[PDB]
Amino acid sequence: MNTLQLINKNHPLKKNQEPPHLVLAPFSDHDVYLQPEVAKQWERLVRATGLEKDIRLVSGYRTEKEQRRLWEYSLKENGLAYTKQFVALPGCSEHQIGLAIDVGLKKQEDDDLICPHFRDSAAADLFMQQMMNYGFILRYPEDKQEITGISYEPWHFRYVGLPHSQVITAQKWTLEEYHDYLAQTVRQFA
Amino acid sequence: MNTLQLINKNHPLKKNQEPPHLVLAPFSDHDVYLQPEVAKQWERLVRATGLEKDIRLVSGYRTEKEQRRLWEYSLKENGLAYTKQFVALPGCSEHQIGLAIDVGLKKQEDDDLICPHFRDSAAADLFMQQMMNYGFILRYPEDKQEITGISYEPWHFRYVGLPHSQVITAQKWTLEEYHDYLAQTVRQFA
Ligand SMILES: [Cl-]
Ligand SMILES: [Cl-]
Ligand SMILES: [Cl-]
Ligand SMILES: [Cl-]
Ligand SMILES: [Cl-]
Ligand SMILES: [Cl-]
Ligand SMILES: [Cu+2]
Ligand SMILES: [Cu+2]
Ligand SMILES: [Mg+2]
Repeated sequence: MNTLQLINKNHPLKKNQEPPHLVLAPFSDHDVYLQPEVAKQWERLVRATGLEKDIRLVSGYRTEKEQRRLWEYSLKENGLAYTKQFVALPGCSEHQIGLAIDVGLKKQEDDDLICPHFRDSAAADLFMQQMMNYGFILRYPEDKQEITGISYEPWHFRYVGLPHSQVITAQKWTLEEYHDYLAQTVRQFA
Repeated sequence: MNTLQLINKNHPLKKNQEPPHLVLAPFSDHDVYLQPEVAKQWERLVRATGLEKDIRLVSGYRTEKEQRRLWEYSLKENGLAYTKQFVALPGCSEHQIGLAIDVGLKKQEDDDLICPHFRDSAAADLFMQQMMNYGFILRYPEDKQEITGISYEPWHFRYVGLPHSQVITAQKWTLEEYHDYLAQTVRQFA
């Protein structure tokens, strides 16, 4: 239930953690599933930006087995080096808690894993202006690979909710940096 | 492993039946999973027809929960009448065995996600002329609603493999009629 939960290579998904409730998300060519609050905020964000005809939900919730099959597919498709840069290991993906979304342009053949498209597009620029106001952050920003362990991905967004998304974005932080900031702040009251 | 398995209202998926092996399917924005054999033939089909740019893979394998979320979304958004005609009940969908695909055109706006636009195109016409040569049948043909329990779905295709797909298509049969045909045929040898 913790919308701030940190999931990466060093902090894998809890095996004792209960699977989140999921609903079918709107504005998607495929059947994408997300947590209710995330799906609702995603819909509000699209309608508020007027991007119903320009952006689409490419990916959402993925099970550990689906994340594994994705990783294996990328391995044969793009190699080990590229896969490790853009695809998280099974159990270390925030897609597995239904808080992560992959966004792509409405017109497109290839997803940004193949031939990057979303970056610096008209739809992206307007999306980047309001996304933090609806609980979303850019999960893997540019020049942050050292901290996140993942290369720059302008199409991957993470729901953390308000006002966390506004705070993180304004400081140009990552979720890792946000947790370190929170950890340090708590120790001041100790 | 039984590509001819009949799944409908009258013949629900056994709850103790193990899920099929699954791989990520191409031409699906890295989001749709299918039976390995199905994904292979799906790839060979779209490659031979040269529709890589024209058509997309909307949906494939869906768990019972995912089928439920799909049903509940449709009911809330489109109403009961619409949902009955085009959405199979949870536990009675052939998407749950990874042999069913929902195909849509990359070439059109909007969603109509439950009934993807796949009819008025020349790409659709070409698809309908070669699909049976790669193991696929049109699962819910026109004027077959009384037999299938599902309205006309030009977007939904079922993998049965060769030569079953050719036999069924040539006779313009449904999977239900095919099973009745096999049943009557076997009893001639009794
Ligand atoms: Cl699964
Ligand atoms: Cl390699
Ligand atoms: Cl860390
Ligand atoms: Cl598997
Ligand atoms: Cl009909
Ligand atoms: Cl029957
Ligand atoms: Cu992602
Ligand atoms: Cu279907
Ligand atoms: Mg799934």
